Amino acid sequence: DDEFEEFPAEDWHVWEDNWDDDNVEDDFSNQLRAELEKH
Amino acid sequence: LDKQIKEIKEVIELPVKHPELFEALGIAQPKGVLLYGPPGTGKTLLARAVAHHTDCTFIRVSGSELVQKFIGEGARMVRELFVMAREHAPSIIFMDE
Amino acid sequence: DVLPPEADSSIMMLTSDQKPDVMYADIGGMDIQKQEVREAVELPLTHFELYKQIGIDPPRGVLMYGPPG
Amino acid sequence: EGLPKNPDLRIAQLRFLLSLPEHRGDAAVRDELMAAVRDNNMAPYYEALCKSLDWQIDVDLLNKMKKANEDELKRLDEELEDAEKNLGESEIRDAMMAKAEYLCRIGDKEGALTAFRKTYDKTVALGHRLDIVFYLLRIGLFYMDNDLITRNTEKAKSLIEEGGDWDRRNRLKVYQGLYCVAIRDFKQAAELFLDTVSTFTSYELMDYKTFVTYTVYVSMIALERPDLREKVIKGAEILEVLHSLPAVRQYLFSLYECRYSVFFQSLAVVEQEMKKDWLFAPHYRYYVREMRIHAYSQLLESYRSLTLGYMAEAFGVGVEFIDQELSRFIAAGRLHCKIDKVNEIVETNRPDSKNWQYQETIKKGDLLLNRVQKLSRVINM
Amino acid sequence: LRPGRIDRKIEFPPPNEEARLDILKIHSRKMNLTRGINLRKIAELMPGASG
Ligand SMILES: Nc1ncnc2c1ncn2[C@@H]1O[C@H](COP(=O)(O)OP(=O)(O)O)[C@@H](O)[C@H]1O
Repeated sequence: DDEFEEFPAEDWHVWEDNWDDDNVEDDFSNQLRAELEKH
Repeated sequence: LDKQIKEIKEVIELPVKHPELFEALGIAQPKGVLLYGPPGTGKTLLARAVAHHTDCTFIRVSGSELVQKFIGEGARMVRELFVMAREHAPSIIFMDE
Repeated sequence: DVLPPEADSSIMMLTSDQKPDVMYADIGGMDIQKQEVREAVELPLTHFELYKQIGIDPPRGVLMYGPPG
Repeated sequence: EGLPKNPDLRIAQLRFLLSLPEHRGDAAVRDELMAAVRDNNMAPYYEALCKSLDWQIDVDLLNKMKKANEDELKRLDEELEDAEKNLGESEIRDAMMAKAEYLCRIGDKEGALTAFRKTYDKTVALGHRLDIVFYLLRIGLFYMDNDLITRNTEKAKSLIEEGGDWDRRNRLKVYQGLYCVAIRDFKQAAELFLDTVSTFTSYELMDYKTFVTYTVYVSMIALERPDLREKVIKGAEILEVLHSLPAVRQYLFSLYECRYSVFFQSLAVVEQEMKKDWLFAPHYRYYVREMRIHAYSQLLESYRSLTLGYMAEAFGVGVEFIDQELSRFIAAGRLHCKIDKVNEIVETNRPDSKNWQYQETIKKGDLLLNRVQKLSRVINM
Repeated sequence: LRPGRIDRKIEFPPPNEEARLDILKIHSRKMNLTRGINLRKIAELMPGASG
């Protein structure tokens, strides 16, 4: 029905959607390599 | 048995689906097929398969008196199956020895 | 009304008393026939899951034909 | 032997590789993909791929492939019309199925789908219907069309139910396990893979080595210790293929028998190859996180307390790193312990499964209640 | 047998080795076959047999 033009608009996975894959972190390979190197 | 599938296909499929190739050739449509072979070599199998694919009604005749009331109650003649065959035409009447 | 599906003239055997006294030990021999009857009637009644899992279709009817006695 | 590799999934693998940022420019991958393209005359797919990846269209090669495809389509339409006029229903079906097959072999998704729908309409054989359904399922795997995958999976299950083809049932098990891995359903992926491990024949999708690799991975991340012992650690076929495989066997057995820090080098290498793989790529982070959590839980289960120093020594990692990782997982709630930091020591606890079941019930009921409420608003107004 | 009635007479001889292999494949499609079964070997072992 209404286009809701009152407000402007800005130009523009079937599995469980969890907020844990979002973490910013180097690959576990890189992390483990760094830990072993400093070990 | 692929060559046999091909032959049965010709003689059963083509007359009922394309009854114009035979008319153009000038030959009467084939109406009789006989399958040589030892027991359990695929005769009934191929007859049923060709009937199923051609959509013909496959009527198995065996002479059993258990189905004589279905054919016709007063069945003193075996040609009384032809009323059923005509009603459900196109039909393929299969006998096995 | 619709009656429970137990109305019938042929009643089951009262296994308490009507069960026969014969045994596979009392039979003796005919191990081929015994095994065939087993695989046809007895195994599929407790292993139909195994039948379906290995791809067999259990039969109903065995006809036990043969001479008299 | 397996069903034909008409929608070759290796092509999808190579496209995914070239989509990755560390391989967007891989000479070998590009050359092999172009070899496949020029060998199968993938003209529409080549055009779409050049557009998507920003490549320069080799106009000469594209024109020659397009002429070849047009000639083939014209010839095969002529064959179809000849079958219509002279030959019978079986010949008609064979010709138009060949047209669908070539529309796949040139990577024309929509035309191939329409041709397959027409062929399925005009086909009478249950086995041939299953062949068409498997063609559609492979197209769905190639293009990650989830709706197509689910619809054709239901269709294949229905078709198999009658006829009872166990070969086709196992092939569908393999396909559905691949889909489950793609959508991150590792429990069902492992269940299907373990069912079909001894009867795998679908080489159209992937080799037996890769199949056993995927099976071992999903089994590790899904199965508990007893089931893993009974199925993976003792299955004769799995053990033989793992004897062939030098690395994944070590990974699995290190996890099983508690050789730690070797489990972590194994997890790092498997994570790298998981990231490379198109099927496991948008789940490699999740898989690594879950495997690390599983290892920590396995180490902590059999001890009331365990010093962070001992944890770090077992896992080869530093104390600070293992502390931060363990604290992160505990906050997430996937480990049943707490850590005392003033004097580093990890003390485990045993929360009853009723709490976990209540939390899961609340979560799933909230999802379903939100869906129900959305439906209610959609209908009422 | 009069040459005017049986418009065609087809012959289904006992299956060849290849025909027996095809029949075995078709009829084994419907069971759990452990990976890598030599259906060709089975067909060779059973000569002079019908479908
Ligand atoms: N050529 C064949 N291909 C596949 N199966 C066959 C073939 N020939 C026979 N069979 C199998 O043998 C069984 C009996 O065959 P049947 O149709 O009775 O042959 P016939 O009519 O010659 O006795 C069927 O269940 C069928 O599956």
